[PDB]
Amino acid sequence: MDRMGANFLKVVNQIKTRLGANPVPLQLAIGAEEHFTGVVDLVKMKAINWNDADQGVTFEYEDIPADMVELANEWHQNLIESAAEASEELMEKYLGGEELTEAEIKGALRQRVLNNEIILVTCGSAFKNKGVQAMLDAVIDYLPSPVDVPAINGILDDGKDTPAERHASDDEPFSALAFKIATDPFVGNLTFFRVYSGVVNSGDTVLNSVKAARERFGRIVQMHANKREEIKEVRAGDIAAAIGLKDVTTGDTLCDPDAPIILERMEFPEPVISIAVEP
Amino acid sequence: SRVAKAPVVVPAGVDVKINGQVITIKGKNGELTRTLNDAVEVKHADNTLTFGPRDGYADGWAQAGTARALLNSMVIGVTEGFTKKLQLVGVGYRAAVKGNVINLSLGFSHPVDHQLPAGITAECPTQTEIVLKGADKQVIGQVAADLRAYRRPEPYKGKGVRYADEVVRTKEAKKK
Amino acid sequence: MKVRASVKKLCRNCKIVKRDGVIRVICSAEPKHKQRQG
Amino acid sequence: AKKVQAYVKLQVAAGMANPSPPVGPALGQQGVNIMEFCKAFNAKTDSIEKGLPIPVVITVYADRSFTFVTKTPPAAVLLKKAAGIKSGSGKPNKDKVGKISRAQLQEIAQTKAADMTGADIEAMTRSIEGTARSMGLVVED
RNA sequence: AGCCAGGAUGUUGGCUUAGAAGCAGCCAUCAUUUAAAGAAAGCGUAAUAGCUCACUGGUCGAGUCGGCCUGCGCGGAAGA
Repeated sequence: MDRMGANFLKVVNQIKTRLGANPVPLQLAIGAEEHFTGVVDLVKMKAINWNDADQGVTFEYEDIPADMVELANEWHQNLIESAAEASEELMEKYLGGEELTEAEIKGALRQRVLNNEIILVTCGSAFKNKGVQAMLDAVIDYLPSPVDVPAINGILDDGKDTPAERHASDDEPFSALAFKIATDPFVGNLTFFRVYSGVVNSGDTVLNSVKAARERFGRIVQMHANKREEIKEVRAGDIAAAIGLKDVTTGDTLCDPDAPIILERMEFPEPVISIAVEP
Repeated sequence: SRVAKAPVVVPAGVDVKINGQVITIKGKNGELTRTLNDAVEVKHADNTLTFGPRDGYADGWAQAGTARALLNSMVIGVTEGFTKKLQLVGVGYRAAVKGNVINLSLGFSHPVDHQLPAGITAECPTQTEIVLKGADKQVIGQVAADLRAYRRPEPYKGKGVRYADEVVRTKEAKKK
Repeated sequence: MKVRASVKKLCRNCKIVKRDGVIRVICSAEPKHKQRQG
Repeated sequence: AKKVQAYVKLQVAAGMANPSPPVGPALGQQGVNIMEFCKAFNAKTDSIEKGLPIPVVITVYADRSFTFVTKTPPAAVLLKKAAGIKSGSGKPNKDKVGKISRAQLQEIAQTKAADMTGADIEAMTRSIEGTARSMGLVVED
């Protein structure tokens, strides 16, 4: 969004033509892409000043500037439409004229992310440090939490189909999944696994209950995506390295016995292009 | 000939100044004069202009055959005008008119703003469409073709500056 | 403009006009069919 | 009827619902819902035993409209429907196999006489004799 | 020679039909109407939709066109 030909209103209104979705954007644009200084958040109706030097400094919020006093007018009225047709209860105060505050509208739109009919769009620059400090506050209010979602849903081991919503807190049997299982010349196999709920201690007979194998839980290590930091006590929701698995496949469980059990491998791919390596 | 069977009818609203070889046409919005060659015999006879090739210059059927086509365009150019629209197809390329100056967003490290001479009232409805208006048929092309020569039609994408009625022939990569 | 001693009217719509004295042959869509000498 | 916009007569055996895209660009000319030309003709296609190419023409109109003319199958494929094989023209004047007299040719011309104003009876008779000689077929009465 | 201008329409033109559907190529090489149309020239192209040649069917309303022979001319023609 600091480039030529970068029209914000075109692309979000191009999704309604090609992708066929319903995007209603929120953070609009101020500046002719080279003297660009403001990103127009429309709920609080505030433009944000960014850095000039000293690569990250300011977050200065001001009002809507005078050069865009009418485009903020005709686009805020479509924002406050987006709760009257999200929940049925905001239908009668769009027309009655109860005030549509910043805090009231998000309580409907957050429930519009569990069905995913609208996506929330934001223009800005990553590299020019214009928008990155803005983009974080929507994540806690428009992206869902592991305790706000439907949690771990184990079904059974065999038989009928009883899908069971388990708890997202620490008060459940342990559960995780195995993915991004990288390698290393130190210990051999590594993982980038994420635990959904429950707490594990250090040292466990973690099995892989889909393929009938016994494994033991070694010294777990966390990263800054690069550096070895030994995570001993893994809390519910961290992402770490389930180390020392003897055999492990794509997406099987990491679970103590006498507990719920998953058995799920969906969309196993097909590597297509085949070249023959020779020594 | 066909040109000898082609006389031109001047209408009311455009005045001729026949000082023999030098004709200065007093028109609607300008003064479209051409100082022709001496291979012509000019006469605004009654209303419809009649011409003639001079003796010795018997190749003046060509040299006044230019002239018969010439002055017809001049009396209709000073009054009505030429719409000469150009189509800017360039990634991040814009066009905007101010006074008599055109910007050229042309993918360079520096802007190109060239001033355009008299006989031009330029306009720009958008960043990709640009009007040019003028009275001479020569000047309505000469200022247009200079822009097009700065970025010729690229026959691998369709990139470039191109006329409204001009249709390029874009090819395909075919190797990689 | 390719040069060769022979200007042969090759493409189906090939104009020929004598610009400056040296003949160069004018196609429409084919740039490959344009010679200049002879 | 109409003029330089569009006029092509192309349809093949109507047992195939899909528009068969050596025909498809004749349906890919002026913006049709291809389901409409599938739903127009099938009300009368259940009065036939399929297997022969039946022809229709396309003709167009301003906004999104179109039209089409139904006729009977031509006698050229009716020559090679009775003869068993659909393609006999390997050598025209060197093959002498297969006879049908004029009586078959006129009764497949009454269905032309009850459908179309050209392709008349007596004039086509030499060309239904002319499509016989190119295929290498004989005729006697 | 240009602007209107139908490209009158039997047909899918086979083969071998996977498309070789007038437009890859070998044998036929008729024409229902002949005041305008060939079982056919390229481009669009796997095939075709798009655009023409075909007759210019209606307008301009006069000359015009392709080759044979010679008088001379241009290119071909770059050196220390």
